[PDB]
Amino acid sequence: MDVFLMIRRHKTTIFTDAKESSTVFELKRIVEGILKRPPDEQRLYKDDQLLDDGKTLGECGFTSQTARPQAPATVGLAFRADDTFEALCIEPFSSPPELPDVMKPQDSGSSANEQAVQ
Amino acid sequence: GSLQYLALAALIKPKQIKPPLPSVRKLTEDRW
Amino acid sequence: VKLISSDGHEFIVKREHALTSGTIKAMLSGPGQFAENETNEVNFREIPSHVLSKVCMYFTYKVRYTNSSTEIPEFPIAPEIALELLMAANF
Repeated sequence: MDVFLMIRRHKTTIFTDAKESSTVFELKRIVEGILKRPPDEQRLYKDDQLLDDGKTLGECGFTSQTARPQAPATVGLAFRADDTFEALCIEPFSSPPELPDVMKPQDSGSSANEQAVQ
Repeated sequence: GSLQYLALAALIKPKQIKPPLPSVRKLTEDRW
Repeated sequence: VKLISSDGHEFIVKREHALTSGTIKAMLSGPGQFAENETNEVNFREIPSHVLSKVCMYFTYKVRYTNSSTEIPEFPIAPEIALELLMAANF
């Protein structure tokens, strides 16, 4: 029922607490009220795929097992801007998920996104 | 304070403590 | 609540969970003065975003756990990285 997601705009991660009945467009509206950025230029990429604004979280695979309160589903937020090539840096369709090399040769935690430092 | 108590209520780790290695971001395992 | 880590990573926390977190005795009373501005833009020093993320997730979990999720067991003591957070001492 509950959905815990994290809208990560590279250096800015926004914790979003929504429900399975909430649409992707609603998430953008939430971000709009925080970062003051138009939803039209907002691009939400989950699992390296583009979410559908007209679809609900339940249809986007935002299951409570994936979106846990102990580990929210990290969604990439790409903001479209003219001339600004920063968008490409946050686009999984071009740039791979940013991960520190020193934090790479580690194990997994208790849930998704969580890592275990050796 | 908060985390000092919450950490124990998160994971009971009886390992050794040692100054964090600047190479990464974690405490070393030795003694002091 | 906007958290800022040493890596220049900003973390926006939903006030819904923040309210509950504020009910718990946190390190907010630690420093001399925690003015309203400090409550808005919280800049942490020597604290990496990675470890801070786990703290935020634990807080979020605890907020729900001690609310309407007390039906499940305590946090899985699998990743021994909680002691690393305890190394801060003043947290």
